[PDB]
Amino acid sequence: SMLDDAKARLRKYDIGGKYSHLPYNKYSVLLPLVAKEGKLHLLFTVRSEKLRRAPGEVCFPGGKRDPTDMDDAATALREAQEEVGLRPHQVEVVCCLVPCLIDTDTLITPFVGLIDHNFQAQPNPAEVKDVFLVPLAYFLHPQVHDQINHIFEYTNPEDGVTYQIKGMTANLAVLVAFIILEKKPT
Ligand SMILES: Cc1cccc(CC(=O)Nc2cccnc2)c1
Repeated sequence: SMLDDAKARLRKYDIGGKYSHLPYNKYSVLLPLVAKEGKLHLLFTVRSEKLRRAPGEVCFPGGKRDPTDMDDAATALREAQEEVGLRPHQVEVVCCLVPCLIDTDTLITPFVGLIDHNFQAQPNPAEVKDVFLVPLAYFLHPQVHDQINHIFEYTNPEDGVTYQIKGMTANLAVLVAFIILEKKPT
């Protein structure tokens, strides 16, 4: 099946806990895969305009590890619940992708999660201004604007709203799309 095929592909790229004990300032992100209308989508947030870091930017759910977290995956799931109301029974964490090093002292660990079809986002407005889906296939043929660095513009055909997706968030989206969608019979 589509979902079994995605999980099988993803597992081949799982680094697991290899980098998890290293003494960094630690953050995790959840790359949430949603199946709608027979296709996979990624779920993104738009960060509230009131956050100090990166107000109004498109981001995956996630945040800083805290002492309660059993592991880095727990961080991602805790933060996703806080930001968009995703409950743990509503997500299957399939793998841990390559971590992202930033600022010389920070390591961001991305986890891919399969999201239950009955999940409906409840954006927490103190953290998230919007939640939206993008089809995973978009990231194979994105609409690129050069601001010099590359920015994706995605327009939701449901409402005509355009989102800008940049940086680590854009990079990770492409990676997930390659992993899951490369070399597939039609
Ligand atoms: C791509 C990336 C880079 C750095 C940190 C994060 C996690 C995060 O802060 N997510 C978040 C927070 C609040 C609202 N929406 C999303 C993600």
